[PDB]
Amino acid sequence: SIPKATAKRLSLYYRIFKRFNTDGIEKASSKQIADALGIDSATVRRDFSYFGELGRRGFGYDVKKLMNFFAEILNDHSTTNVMLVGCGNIGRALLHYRFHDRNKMQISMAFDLDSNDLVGKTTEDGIPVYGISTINDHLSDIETAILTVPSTEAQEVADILVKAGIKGILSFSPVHLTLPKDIIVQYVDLTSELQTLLYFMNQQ
Amino acid sequence: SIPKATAKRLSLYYRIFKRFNTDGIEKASSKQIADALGIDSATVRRDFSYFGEYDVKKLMNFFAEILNTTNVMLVGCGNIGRALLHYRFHDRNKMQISMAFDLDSNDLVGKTTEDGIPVYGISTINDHLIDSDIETAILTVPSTEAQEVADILVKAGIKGILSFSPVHLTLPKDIIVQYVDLTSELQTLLYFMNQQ
Ligand SMILES: NC(=O)c1ccc[n+]([C@@H]2O[C@H](COP(=O)([O-])OP(=O)(O)OC[C@H]3O[C@@H](n4cnc5c(N)ncnc54)[C@H](O)[C@@H]3O)[C@@H](O)[C@H]2O)c1
Repeated sequence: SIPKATAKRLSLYYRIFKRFNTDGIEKASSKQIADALGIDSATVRRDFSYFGELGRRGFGYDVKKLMNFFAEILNDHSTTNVMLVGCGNIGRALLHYRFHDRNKMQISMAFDLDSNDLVGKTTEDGIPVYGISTINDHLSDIETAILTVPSTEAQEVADILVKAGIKGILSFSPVHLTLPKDIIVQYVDLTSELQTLLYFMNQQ
Repeated sequence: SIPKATAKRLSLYYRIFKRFNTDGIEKASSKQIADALGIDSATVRRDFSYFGEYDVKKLMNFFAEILNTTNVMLVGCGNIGRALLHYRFHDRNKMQISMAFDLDSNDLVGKTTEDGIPVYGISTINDHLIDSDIETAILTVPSTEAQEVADILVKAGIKGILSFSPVHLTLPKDIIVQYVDLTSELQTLLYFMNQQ
């Protein structure tokens, strides 16, 4: 039963193991993993204690097998249909992207405000685009949403989606949402990421 | 003297105290904050030890103070890249993309975006940098090119890279790299939903 903070690191560990794997490294020390990741080697070690037999020795981690252990935790769900809400910019890009088959996830419908051009039309990639008005009637097994609408619509729209039965939200809107307890929300705030980057550069 | 892990959370606290200060809220709890971010209520308390002091207007100033004239370079004008060239980063815009780069052979090179962002050929990055305040790069090239282009950025004197490729960049220890990896961000959402 992995701890939350450990789980947030899964995809970081996948990334670093992939690259070791690409470079021909069979075996890695927790020190090497820490140094590449820029975290405390003792954190690598408490994390890896949760990753079964492959991680239970503080050293000589098998790079091929753990790379795969990580990919397979992160793909351990059935095929998930996802809706996109906000076919603006950053949404325009996600709207066209087709996730690798292994990921067992796809954007199967898109939404924008009814004055938008794309409503009614359909993408050359295959995805129909409906008005945020048609949201409630247009649900289905979809539980998961990507949200890319402007700061000022964010909360309003998430509330529509939550009321419509959405349990998970990947939000790009740079505003903090307040939603029922049981609703999962994961944020990618671009401005906050640049601010963090810029703060570490300014530590010199 | 902030620890690395408290520092990662700084810009997350700023966005919450902005939100309280619009709702008109005067003070907030280690409780309220931990809830908002889905981190231990404790872990907040210990972060906040390093802030000397919870009044919202004051702390929203402390985080604005600590986080705040920044021009950014964008490298790789494809799907994502062209999306970010139209993306606004700030209210009173403290953060901007001033120029962009793609392969010299790309149709977009030698053009200026509708918002006045010039686009140059990657071969010229040294010229355009030996004069500029630019220390920061957003990297939006195919995964297969990300390392190699990151090596060119660092050579040209870039100190920070926000990368959108899901590929680990091995760069000198002084370079700060931050990842926005959209596929794995969605998998991570998926992971938490299937736990809860
Ligand atoms: N499109 C999405 O919704 C999305 C989703 C998940 C991951 N990503 C990742 O983000 C990255 C960007 O993705 P994308 O789909 O926009 O890529 P893309 O192929 O559409 O665009 C890449 C751009 O890089 C330019 N380029 C190639 N080599 C260069 C170099 N040497 N110097 C300067 N420019 C160069 C190309 O001409 C092109 O304009 C990729 O790693 C991709 O896997 C994107």
